[PDB]
Amino acid sequence: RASQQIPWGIKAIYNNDTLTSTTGGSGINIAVLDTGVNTSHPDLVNNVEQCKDFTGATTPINNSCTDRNGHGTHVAGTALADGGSDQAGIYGVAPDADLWAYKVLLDSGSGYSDDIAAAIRHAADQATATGTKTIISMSLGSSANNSLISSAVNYAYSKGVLIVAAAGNSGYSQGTIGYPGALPNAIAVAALENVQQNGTYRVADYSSRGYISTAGDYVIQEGDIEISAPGSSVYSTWYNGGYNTISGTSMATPHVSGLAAKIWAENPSLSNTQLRSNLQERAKSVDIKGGYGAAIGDDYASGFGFARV
Ligand SMILES: [Ca+2]
Ligand SMILES: [Ca+2]
Ligand SMILES: [Ca+2]
Ligand SMILES: [Ca+2]
Ligand SMILES: [Ca+2]
Repeated sequence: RASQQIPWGIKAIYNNDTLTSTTGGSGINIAVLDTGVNTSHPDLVNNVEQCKDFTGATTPINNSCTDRNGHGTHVAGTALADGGSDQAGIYGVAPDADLWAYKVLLDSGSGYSDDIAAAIRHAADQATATGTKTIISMSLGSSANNSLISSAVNYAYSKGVLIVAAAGNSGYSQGTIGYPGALPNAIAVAALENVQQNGTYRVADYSSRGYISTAGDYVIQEGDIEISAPGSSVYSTWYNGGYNTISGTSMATPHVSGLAAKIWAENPSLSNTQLRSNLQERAKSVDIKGGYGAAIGDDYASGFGFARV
């Protein structure tokens, strides 16, 4: 059923060209706030733990999270597909992690800020209620900084949740990074393509860029890119079964949230801040130098670098 069980981006983040399966993430929840997720996909069904809808007339709506788009299923599979109970499917970064599929985007792929904020807060409340470590993964954003979403991100971060979000796809000009990625309390993820330039992976032209003034210090302020990951031509799970290939910072984001789950499960006593620091240090150690604006060190195209296993 799968054309590649181990897509290029999984090999890249594992730094293993002959990787045959992934591992890790046990006990960590990845809340994928997206268009929903195909709950019966062979390669996701073993990890589905929550399924809630934030787009309806009351909220949350439990036991409802249907993907009619594909985007949410695709993102989920990059983070945590497990190969299926027959080992014949695709593997994501953290195949032992739990999936919380929170539908915050309509089937069109666009969502309302109040719904997104509600889901961010709900994920935090569920982390607190269950006593379990949770990563919010948001393959979405806007050029504008909505205060409902910002305040929700702060609330979640205060509860110990890690927030990972797409940089956006409005690049490559300076200052195109969107929100919630551009928030100080969110990890903004840039997209790499499977091309080398200047001896490293290359940032995709579409990936939104941060700002010159605050890049370079390896400390995240508002507007800074943080971590790069594979985003172009990413094969993953799809909403009506099977698989598909799509591109974007949306695809890069779950590589990072999956990596974060893998690291957190290896090191489960870490706070969210400590986990963030570990991820930042991983990225720093793999400097990205390819693509417009990319430079030696921390830069506004690729942030700190490419965090790998
Ligand atoms: Ca769990
Ligand atoms: Ca609504
Ligand atoms: Ca940020
Ligand atoms: Ca900075
Ligand atoms: Ca760099």
